[PDB]
Amino acid sequence: TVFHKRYLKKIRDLGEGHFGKVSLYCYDPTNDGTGEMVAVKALKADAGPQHRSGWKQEIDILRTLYHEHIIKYKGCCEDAGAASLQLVMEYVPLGSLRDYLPRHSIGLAQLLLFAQQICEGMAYLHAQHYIHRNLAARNVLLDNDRLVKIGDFGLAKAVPEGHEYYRVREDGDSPVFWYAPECLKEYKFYYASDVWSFGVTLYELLTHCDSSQSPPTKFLELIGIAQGQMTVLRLTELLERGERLPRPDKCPAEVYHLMKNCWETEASFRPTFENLIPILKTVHEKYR
Ligand SMILES: O=C(Nc1ccnc(NC(=O)C2CC2)c1)c1c(Cl)cccc1Cl
Repeated sequence: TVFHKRYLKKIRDLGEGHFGKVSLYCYDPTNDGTGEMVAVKALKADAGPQHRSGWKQEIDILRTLYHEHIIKYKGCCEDAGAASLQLVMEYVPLGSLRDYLPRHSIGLAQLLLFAQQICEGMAYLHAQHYIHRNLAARNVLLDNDRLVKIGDFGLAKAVPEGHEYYRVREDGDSPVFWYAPECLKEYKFYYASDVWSFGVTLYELLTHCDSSQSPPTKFLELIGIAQGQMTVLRLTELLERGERLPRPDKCPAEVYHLMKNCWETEASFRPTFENLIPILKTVHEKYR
């Protein structure tokens, strides 16, 4: 599928992804303003060959994914400037849970439904042999009060069939506060590492993405802000000691224990996304 840049009318900027900026455009070939609203992700023109090969990998990944809880790929646009492809995706109207939750008080049952849907989309992703590596409330988009979709595949990687993990690089942009200890210490990302990040995302939802309760805020309160190059080492050490993010206010005790089970230090003790689906369905039913 191909979109022409001459019909793309920029409305506003939506934010910054991993490889570049996301903008909202009206794709209007008739010029009558009745065209579809689309989210367009672009690679910064100044980016090097490392970001360029990774950007092409992200497009390749999103083009192959098709799920009700995964942002819909619409096509690509020939960017004459930057000499690359612009990723055309569906506009998800309510935006990210990070932006939405602080301004709209959502009930516990609805948050658990969002958690269930995240697990459904993540179970499909893992079945396709991919790891997400950036599962956070910031990357979860809300279509309506009852539908959520996973976004930003900028860190997503293919896991070979014979392998259970992918070896990661020492990176400044890594979302360390959403990462399992095996990622921080051994630079290995397992399917089970995405489950750890889900536990963190669930914590975020239960706090209504309150910035004063965010994973960086809480972990840095424990680590301190004057630790030289040792923030990650101190994070690794507290996690190994069994320290964890606290129970969000009004989060049921059993839901917090499910969260802590996503945060097992031993990756094999964590549930898979497939195990989480029937559990979250039952928990959502109890609270609805
Ligand atoms: O792709 C993103 N956001 C989208 C996509 C589609 N539609 C929307 N919709 C809106 O932003 C609505 C609120 C105006 C946002 C996005 C950005 Cl910009 C930064 C980090 C992570 C992610 Cl996933």
